[PDB]
Amino acid sequence: MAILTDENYVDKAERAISLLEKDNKGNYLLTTSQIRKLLSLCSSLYDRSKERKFDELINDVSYLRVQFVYQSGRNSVRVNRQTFFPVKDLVEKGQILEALKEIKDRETLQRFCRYMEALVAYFKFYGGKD
Amino acid sequence: FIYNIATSGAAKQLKARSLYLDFMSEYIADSLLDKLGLNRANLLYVGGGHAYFVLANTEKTVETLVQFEKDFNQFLLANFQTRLYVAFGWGSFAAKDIMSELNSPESYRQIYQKASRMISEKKISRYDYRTLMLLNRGGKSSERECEICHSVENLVSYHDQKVCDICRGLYQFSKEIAHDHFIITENEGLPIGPNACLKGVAFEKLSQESFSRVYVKNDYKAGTIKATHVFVGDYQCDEIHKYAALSKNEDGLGIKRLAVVRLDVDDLGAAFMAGFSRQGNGQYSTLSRSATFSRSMSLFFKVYINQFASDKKLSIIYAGGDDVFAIGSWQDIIAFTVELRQNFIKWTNGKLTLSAGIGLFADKTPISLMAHQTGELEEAAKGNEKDSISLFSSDYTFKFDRFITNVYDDKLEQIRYFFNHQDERGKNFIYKLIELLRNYESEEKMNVARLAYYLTRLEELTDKDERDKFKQFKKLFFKWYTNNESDRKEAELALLLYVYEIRKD
Amino acid sequence: TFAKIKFSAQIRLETGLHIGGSDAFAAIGAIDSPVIKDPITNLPIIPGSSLKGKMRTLLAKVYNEKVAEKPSDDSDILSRLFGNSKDKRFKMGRLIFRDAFLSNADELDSLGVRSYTEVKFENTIDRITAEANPRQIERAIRNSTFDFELIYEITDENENQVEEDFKVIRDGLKLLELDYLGGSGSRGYGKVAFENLKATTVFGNYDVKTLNELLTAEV
Amino acid sequence: TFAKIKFSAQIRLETGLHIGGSDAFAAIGAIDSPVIKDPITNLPIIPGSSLKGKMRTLLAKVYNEKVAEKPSDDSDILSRLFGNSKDKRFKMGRLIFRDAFLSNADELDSLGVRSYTEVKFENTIDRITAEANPRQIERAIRNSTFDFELIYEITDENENQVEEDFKVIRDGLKLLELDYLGGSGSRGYGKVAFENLKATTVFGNYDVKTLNELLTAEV
Amino acid sequence: MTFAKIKFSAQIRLETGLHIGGSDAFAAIGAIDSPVIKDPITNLPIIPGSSLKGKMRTLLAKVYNEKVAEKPSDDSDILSRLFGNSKDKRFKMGRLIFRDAFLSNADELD
Amino acid sequence: TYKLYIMTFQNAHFGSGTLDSSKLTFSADRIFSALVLEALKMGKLDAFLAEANQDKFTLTDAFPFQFGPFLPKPIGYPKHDQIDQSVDVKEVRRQAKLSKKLQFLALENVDDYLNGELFENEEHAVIDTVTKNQPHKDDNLYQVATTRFSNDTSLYVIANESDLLNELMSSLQYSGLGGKRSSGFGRFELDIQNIPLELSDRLTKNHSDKVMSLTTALPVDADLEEAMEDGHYLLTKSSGFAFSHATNENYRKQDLYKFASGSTFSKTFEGQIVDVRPLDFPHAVLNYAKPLFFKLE
Repeated sequence: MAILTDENYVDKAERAISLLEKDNKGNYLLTTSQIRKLLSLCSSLYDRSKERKFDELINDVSYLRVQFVYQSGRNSVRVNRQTFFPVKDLVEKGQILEALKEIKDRETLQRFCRYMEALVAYFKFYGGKD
Repeated sequence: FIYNIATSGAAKQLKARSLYLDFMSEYIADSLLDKLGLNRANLLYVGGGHAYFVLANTEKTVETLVQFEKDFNQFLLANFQTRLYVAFGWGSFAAKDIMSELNSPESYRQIYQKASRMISEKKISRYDYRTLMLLNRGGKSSERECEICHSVENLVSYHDQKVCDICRGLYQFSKEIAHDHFIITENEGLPIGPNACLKGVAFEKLSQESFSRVYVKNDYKAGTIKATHVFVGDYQCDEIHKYAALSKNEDGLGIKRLAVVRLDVDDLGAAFMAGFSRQGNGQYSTLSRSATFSRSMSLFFKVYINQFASDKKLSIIYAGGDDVFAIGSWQDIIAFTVELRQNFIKWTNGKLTLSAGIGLFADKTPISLMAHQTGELEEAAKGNEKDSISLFSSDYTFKFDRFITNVYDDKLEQIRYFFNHQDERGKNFIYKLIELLRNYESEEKMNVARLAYYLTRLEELTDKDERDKFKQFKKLFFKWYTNNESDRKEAELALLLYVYEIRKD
Repeated sequence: TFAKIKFSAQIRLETGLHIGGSDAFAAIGAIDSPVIKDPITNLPIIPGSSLKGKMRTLLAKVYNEKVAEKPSDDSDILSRLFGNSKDKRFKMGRLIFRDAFLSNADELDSLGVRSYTEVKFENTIDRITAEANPRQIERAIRNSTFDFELIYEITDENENQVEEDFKVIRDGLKLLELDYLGGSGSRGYGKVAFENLKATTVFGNYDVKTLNELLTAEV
Repeated sequence: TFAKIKFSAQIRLETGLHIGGSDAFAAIGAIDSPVIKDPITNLPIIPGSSLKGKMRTLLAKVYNEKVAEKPSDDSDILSRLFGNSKDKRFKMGRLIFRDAFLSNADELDSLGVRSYTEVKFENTIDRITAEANPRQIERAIRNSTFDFELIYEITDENENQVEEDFKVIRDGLKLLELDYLGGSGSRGYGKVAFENLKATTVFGNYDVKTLNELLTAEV
Repeated sequence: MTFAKIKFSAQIRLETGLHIGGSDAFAAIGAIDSPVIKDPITNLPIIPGSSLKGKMRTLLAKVYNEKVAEKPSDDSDILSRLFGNSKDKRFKMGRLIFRDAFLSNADELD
Repeated sequence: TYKLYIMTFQNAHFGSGTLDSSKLTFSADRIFSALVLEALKMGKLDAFLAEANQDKFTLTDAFPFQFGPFLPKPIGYPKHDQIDQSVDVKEVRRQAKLSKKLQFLALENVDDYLNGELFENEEHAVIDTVTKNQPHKDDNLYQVATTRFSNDTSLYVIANESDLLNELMSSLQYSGLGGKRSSGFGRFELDIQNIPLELSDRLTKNHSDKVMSLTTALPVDADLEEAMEDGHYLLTKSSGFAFSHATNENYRKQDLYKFASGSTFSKTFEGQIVDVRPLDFPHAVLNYAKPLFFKLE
C-alpha cells in the first residue's frame, strides 16, 4: 500500500495544509523561511532525478530525510506561553517521513517532489507567510 | 468576384467591386422591369444577388424573361467568362394563394419553391453545347496575365501593372465611388449590361453627360434630377492599409493589427419562407408581411449599419441582405459587431439571431486570405448551434449573449481594472494565467494548485496597499478557474483581449 | 540512372530555436513573438522553406565565386540544386526539402517537461537614459529533435556533377551546424546538430557507401 | 575567401552570477529573484544575448569616437561585428554568440554541492528610521563553469579587417573580465574569467597560430 | 580622455571577529549560533560586496552630503556618480564596482 | 478500374489559383502532368505517352481515404423523389445547407445518400496559411496555404495495374505532388490495395444508364449533346502557367473548362488528352480529361 499515488497526493497536501495548527489570530505558525532549505533540496533532487539514475541519488535522499527530521526537531515557536514545532507538525500531518521511505526509484522520488510542491502551493494559498 | 484580389490596391478594388456588383443586381432588376414596361413597384426584394418580382402571367412575360436571361448570360460570358452567372426563376400562382382568408401555408411555400427549384436546376446545368465549345476553343498564346483577377482577355499596362479591361474599369470607378450620382451610358464606364456601362459622375458634370438612367446613393431627398434611389452600407473611416497602425492609441498602447468581421443573419431564408406561419395556424403567410419583413431587414442593413458604424475606425465593405463584411481596427471591429448584434436583437425582439466571425490579421495581409479565414470563423460560429461569435479562431466560440454579458463587459473589465494597477513585472503573470488555463486537462488538480501559488505571488509583487486591492483577483480568478470549462474559456479570451489592448510594440 | 537519395537525420537543438510564425496563424499566441507550430499537434516544427533558404544563403557565401543581388544571378551549383526561375535548364532543382516535425515528444515527456516551448525574457538598455525595456521571445526546448529528410534526385545526363553536388550538400549541412537555424541566432538561438546523418537510395540503384562514410567523416 | 573561426573558453564565475529570469515563470520555491535556467535540466545558463549586449556596451566606451545614443549609431568597427538593422552593409554582423551551459556539474557534485544555485540574503537600511528591510535573491554557484563559444566569419570583405576584429574581440573579452556579467554587479556579482581561451578554424582554411598566441598571452 | 579601468586592490585584515550573517536555515546541523554568510562550496566566510558598498555609501553620506538624504536616491552628485542612482538619468551606472572578498590566508591560518 | 492506389500525405499544397489557396484534394490533370514530368526526367516519356494513347488507361481525381474509399457528392441528385418530407422549413433548409457543404461520402453509404439520408462531412485535413519572407529585400511577405491531413486520412485514385505506372507512382512519392514541392509540401507514401468487391462492380466506362463521373473530364465534341440535355455538372477552369524546361519566360497555357466530379450523366463519353500549349511552343502541354464512371441506382 503506497500512501502517495498519482491520484491523491494533491488532495493529501490539501487536507494536510487544512489540518496545520494556527495561532490565536488565525495565522500559520509555519513560515516558508523555516522550510526554505527543505524546498531547495527537494527541487535539486527533482531536477537531478530527470537525468541521473537513482543509484547515485540515494545519498541525496538520505540527506534530505536527515534535513527533514532536523528541521522538525529544531524549529520551535513560543507564543502565548506555549511552544510549538511547526516543521514537526507539518511533517506529521503531511505524512512525509514514511513517504520518504517508499522512495525506491525515479517515479516515487518525483511523486514525493510533486507532493512537496503541492504542499507549498496550498500552504501559500491559505495565508502561509514567507 | 469581390474577394479574389491578390496584389496591392486590394482595398479600393474590393469596395469598388462590392458597389459594382450591387449596381449590377439593381441594373438587372431595372432593365428587366423596363423590358416588360413595368417599374420598381413590381420589385419585391433586390439585394445579395437575389431579386424577386411579381409579374403578369402571360406568354409574353415568359418569353421576355427567357430572352433577357439569355442576353445577360451572353453578356456575362463575354465580360467575365464563367465567374458570374445569372439564373432566372418563376412560378405561376393565383390571387387566392396569397389572401390570408383563402390560402393555406404549404401553397404559399410552394409558390416560392417552384421558382427556387427551377433556379436550382438552371444553376446546375449552366451552359449549352455551343457555349461550352466556344469556351474550350483555346488557341491563345499569352505570356502574361492580370495581376488581380488573373484574366487573359484584353490585358493593358497601367501603373507598371498588367490589368484586364474589367480591372481597369474598376480601378477607374474606385475614384468615382465618392460621388453620389451614377449614370448609365452606352460605352463609358464599367460594362454593367448589354450595350450599357455604369459611370460614377459628379453632380455638376451630369448636365454634360448622355445617359439612359441615373442612380443616387444614400439620399431620401427628391433632387432636381429624376433619379432612382438606392441605399447601401458604405461607411469608411480611413484607408484599409492604415487600419493596422490605427489600432494604437494616443499613448501608443494597442497591438498593430487589424480585424475583419463577417456576420450573418440566422435562418434568413427560413424566416422569409415560414417565419410568420407559427402563429394563427399559418394564417400569417401572405406576400405583404413577408415583404415588410424584407424591407425591415433592408432598412436595417443598408441604411442603419452606417449609423452603427459612426465614429468607428472601420469600413463596411459589403452590407446587403444577411451577409455583413467589415474591416478596420480590431477594438472598433469588436465594438461595432457587439453594438450591431444588440441593436438587431432589440430591433427584431429577440426572434432572430446573428452569427459572427472576427479574424485578426497583421498589416498588408492579402484580402482574399482575410475573407477566407473570417468565413471559416463565421462557419464555426454557425456550428455552435448558431447564435454564436467566434473570435480569432474556432477555439473561442461563444454564445453571443455569453460573450457580451460575461466576457466583454464582465471579466475583461474586472481584468483591465486590477491589471492597470500592476507594473510590467506583474503584468507578465497574465501570460502565466493563460498557460494554466490552456493546460488544465493535463494535471487538473496540480494545475489548480499551481494557480493558487502563482496568484498569491502577484499579490506580493504588488505595491504596499495596492496589494490590498489585488486581494480580489486571487478570489476572482480562482473561482473562474474552478467552476467549469466555459468560464475558463471566457477568462482565457478576456486575458487575450487585455493582452492585445496593453501591448507596446 | 534515375535514383533518389534520402539524407535522413535527427536535428537536435543545442540551444533554443525561434523560427517564428504569424501571430494569428500558428494559433492566437499571447506571447509577443510566437514560434511556428503544427496546426493539429501544436508542436514546434522546422519548415523545409527555412532549411532550404538558410542552406542556400550559407552556400551562397562559399560556392558563388562572386556576389548576387538576387537569387537569380547565382552560381550553377546553387541553381542546379535549389532552382532558378529565370533559367530554362534549372527551373526546378534536384533537392526536395521536407518539414521537420517533433520526433522525441515521448522522450521529453519522460524527462518531465510540461511544454515543448519556453518563454525567454530579455531587455534592451538605453544607451543614454539607461532604462531597460523588457521583451519576450518564444523558443523550442533545447533537447527537442526533429526528423530531417532531404531528397536529391539523380537522372540521366546528370551523373557527371553528382560527385560535386554531394560535396555541396555536405558543406551546406556542416555550415548549418556551424551557423544558426532561423531566428535571433547571433544572440545564442538556433544552434543545431545532426544525428545519424546517413543517406540511402530509395528509388533506383546507386552506391552510397562512400557517401555514407564521408557523411560521418566530413560531416 | 570564406572561413569560420570558433573562439572557445570556459566562463568560470569568481562571484555568484545572477542574470535573472521572470518571477512569473519561476518554480514553486519561496521568495527569490530567480536566475534564468534551462527548461530541461533546470540548470543556470548564460544566454548569449547577455554576453552580446555587455560586450557591445563595453566596446562602445572604447571604439566609438562619438557617444552613440542608439546601437544604430555605433561605429563601423562595432556595427560590422555586432550587426546593424539600419545599415545596408552591416545587416548581418559577423559575430555569432551562443548560450553557455553548465559544464562542470560532475566536478561540483564531487565537491559535495547539493544545489547549483544559492540564495543570498541582503537587506536595505533606512537612512533615518534605520529599519532593515530584508530580501533574498538567487545566484549561480561561484566556481561554476560554462561552455563559451563565439563564431566569427571571414568573407571577401573581411580579409583586410580580420586583425582589427580579433583585437576588438580580445578587448571585449578583457573588458568583460574587468566588468561584471549581467546582474547586480556593482555590489559584487557577475565577476567572470575566460579559461582555456583558444580559437580554432572550424570552416575553411585559416591560420590562427598568432591569434592563439595572442589569446594565451593577453586573455 | 580615453576609457580606462583602475583596480584598487588590498587585503582586508580583520582586527576583531566579523559577523555579517546569513540565514538560520542554512547553518550547520547541531549549531544554535547565528551563522555568518559563507561560500556555498568551500563553506568559508566571505565579505559580500553589497556589505562593503552599503557601509561605504552610508559612511560617506555623512561627509559628502550637504543635506541629510532621506533615501540613497537623494545623495549628492559625487556619491550618486560613484555608487549609482536609480532615479537620476546621468548617474544610473556608477563608476565603482565592488567585489565579493574571499578568504585568502587560509594556508597561513592552517 | 484495376487498382486502388493510396497516397498518404503529411503536408501538401494544391493551388486553386493563388499561392495562398490550397484545396483538400487535387484533380487528375495535375497527377497526369506529374507523371509526364517524372517520365520525361526518367527518359521513358514515349512509353507513357503510348500507354496514355490506349483506351485501357483510366485515371480519376484523388478522393479522401479513411478506412475506406470516399466518393464525391453526385451533383444533380438532391431530388425530391427520395427527400419528400413533411418537416418544417427550418429543418429543410438545415438539411439543404448540410448537403451543400457535403463534398465526399463513404463508399458503404453512397446509395444511402441517394435514398434521402443526410450525412455530414468528416475531419480529413486542416488548411492553414503560413507567412514567409525574404531577408534581403524587405518587401516580400508571401503566404502559402497547406492541406495538413489528420486521423490517418489519405488520398486515393483508381487506375490500371501497370508496372510503368507503379514505378512512376514510386518515383512520385519522393518527388511531391503540387505546390512548393521543394519546401516541405506535396510528399507522400504510396500503398497499393485491391478495389473492394462493392466498388469494382460499379466502376464502368461504356453503357447508357445514369453515370456519375470520377474525373474532371471534358467529353469529345461528338457526344457533348447528351451531356448537355440530360447532364448535371459543374464547370472548372484549368488555367495556369505551363511549366517548361525549354523556354526562359513563363507562358500561360490556354484556359480550359472541364466537367467536375462527380457530374452525373445519362451516358458515358470519351475523354481527351487535349493540347493546351500556347502557339509557337516547342513541346506539347497535355491536359488529361478522361472519365472513370460510377453506376447509380
